Amino acid sequence: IQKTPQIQVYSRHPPENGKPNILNCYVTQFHPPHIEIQMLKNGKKIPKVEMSDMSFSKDWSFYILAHTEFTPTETDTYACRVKHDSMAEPKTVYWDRDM
Amino acid sequence: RGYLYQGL
Amino acid sequence: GPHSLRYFVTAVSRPGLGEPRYMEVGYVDDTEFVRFDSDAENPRYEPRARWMEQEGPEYWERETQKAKGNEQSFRVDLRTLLGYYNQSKGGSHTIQVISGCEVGSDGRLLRGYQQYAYDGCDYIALNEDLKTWTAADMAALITKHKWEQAGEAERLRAYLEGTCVEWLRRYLKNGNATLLRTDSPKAHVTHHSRPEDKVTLRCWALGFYPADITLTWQLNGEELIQDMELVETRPAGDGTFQKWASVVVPLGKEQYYTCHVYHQGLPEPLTLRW
Repeated sequence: IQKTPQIQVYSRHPPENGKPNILNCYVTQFHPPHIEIQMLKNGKKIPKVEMSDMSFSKDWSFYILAHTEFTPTETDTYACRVKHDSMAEPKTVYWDRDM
Repeated sequence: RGYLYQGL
Repeated sequence: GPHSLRYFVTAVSRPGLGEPRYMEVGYVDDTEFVRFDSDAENPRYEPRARWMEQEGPEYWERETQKAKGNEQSFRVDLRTLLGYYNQSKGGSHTIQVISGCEVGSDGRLLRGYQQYAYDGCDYIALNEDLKTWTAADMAALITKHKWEQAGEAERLRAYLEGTCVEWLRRYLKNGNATLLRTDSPKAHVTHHSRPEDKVTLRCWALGFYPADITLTWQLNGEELIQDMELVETRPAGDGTFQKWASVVVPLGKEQYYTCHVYHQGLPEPLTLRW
């Protein structure tokens, strides 16, 4: 069986330029477990990235969280790029601060 | 405290 | 209320790239508190919650030794299943296990469990009676008879009502300041225009704990759960959770819709409208 991941990008609190926050990329409902998650800032890979909250649903699909601290800016852009065997081509999800 | 699993 | 101690273990082989990756993640409700990863620079059991600093060095030594035994055990497991299923030694396969127990607010055992999965499908599981097993296929049937002859159910049962429940109480005691707290959700609604004189209303609920929460959009006093769009409650990276539910309504009639939020941290349910 193969399940494509659901990539969700969001922040701890509502975005406020200059105000410390936390950016999250929750990859869920995927299978097999092998996956590659990269948090990007202005197209550049973020080094300070903590992986946590790993688990699976009753469906047995996998769930994992990638998060990093960050202070939003008006010109700064953030995205999460995932690589999974069910995609063939990396999927880069962008952070939409106005969602 | 985790469990010490048995072989399948 | 009730509390639980859960362990998510995963073993996945990677032929041609060395030994299989072995992982263990424990939760004392919705908060990760311990973990083991064979891919770490120096594989060892480590705390994932601050209150776990209350456990002595011996704790980490014992849990690490056990985790390592488990790893070898699961490495063999993957080989064994290749034979049960007559599969090739060149493909990657996965074994998943979830075991734990739940207790009421008084601390008494409410339920115990342990279920295995192979390649994403049910394999074998302990029945609620905590005395017998249920195999999903003939492969899992081989394991059933193996465990039956080894009195594995007795061993498991002793752990579930024994070690599992008792250590769960202790974890809730040591991390009570963290595990027994309640963070009330903070909500707000966003408005997005749609191509068709339609408007999208999204209700956001943030900074709450525990994770259990209910978000339902109303109209004329009737829940629109049928036309509601949501995302599963998710971790916000700091120990809290967030969620959102949206509804598409006719532009100009966004005032007739209301979002209701229920949560332990809300003495009275929240009611929002654009």
